[PDB]
Amino acid sequence: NCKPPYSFSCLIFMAIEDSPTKRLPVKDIYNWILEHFPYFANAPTGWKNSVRHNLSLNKCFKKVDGSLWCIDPEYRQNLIQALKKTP
Amino acid sequence: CKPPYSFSCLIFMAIEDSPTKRLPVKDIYNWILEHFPYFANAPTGWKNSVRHNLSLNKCFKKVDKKGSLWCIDPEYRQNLIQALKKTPYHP
DNA sequence: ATAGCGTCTTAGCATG
DNA sequence: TCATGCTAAGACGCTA
Ligand SMILES: [Mg+2]
Ligand SMILES: [Mg+2]
Repeated sequence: NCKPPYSFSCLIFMAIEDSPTKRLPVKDIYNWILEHFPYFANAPTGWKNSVRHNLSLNKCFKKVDGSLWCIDPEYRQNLIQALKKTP
Repeated sequence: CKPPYSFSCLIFMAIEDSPTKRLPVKDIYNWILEHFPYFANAPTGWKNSVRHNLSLNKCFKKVDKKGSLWCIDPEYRQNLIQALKKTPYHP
């Protein structure tokens, strides 16, 4: 139960990159976060809301053509480096 | 890249250009978009930096009338003027 | 979606 | 040389 130094942008990024189809709906993004980080079981209930806000307004996440989310090809490398610059 | 005006200068020029010297945050977006077309297709984070500058800077006071109106604190105004006449351009 | 305030990094300058 | 502090600035994120 560590504290993840990554933002919710990097947690969503790693969950989608670990999927077989490189895409996930908002449900499995929750389940991937709880598994690899049991920290969010003791966190306040609003943690699921903050990842939807990031999923919706971040330039790095788009929907494919309960829909499915994926990584945007333009700002993809912005996320790989955002995970190398995390404190 | 970014226009040569700082976010504090962009907010100051938008409020002073209004008849009541008071604006909500949505109207500040509309003034900057029409006077600077770069932000129409810019990354969406620029609106976040606008609201961040309003809450952080002491020279921007919150006033009441759904958000709230924003104005320029009078006792911090001519300090902001001299800072903007000393460095009028900041890319 | 919006509005308020936040975290993080960077930079020049500055003091120990 | 170094560390530490100050100040403004902004890209980007969180919460209600
Ligand atoms: Mg999005
Ligand atoms: Mg203020």
